[PDB]
Amino acid sequence: FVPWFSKFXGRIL
Repeated sequence: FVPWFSKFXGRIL
């Protein structure tokens, strides 16, 4: 869900 989720939850793991 969401493009900014690749920075907010997809950028860590």
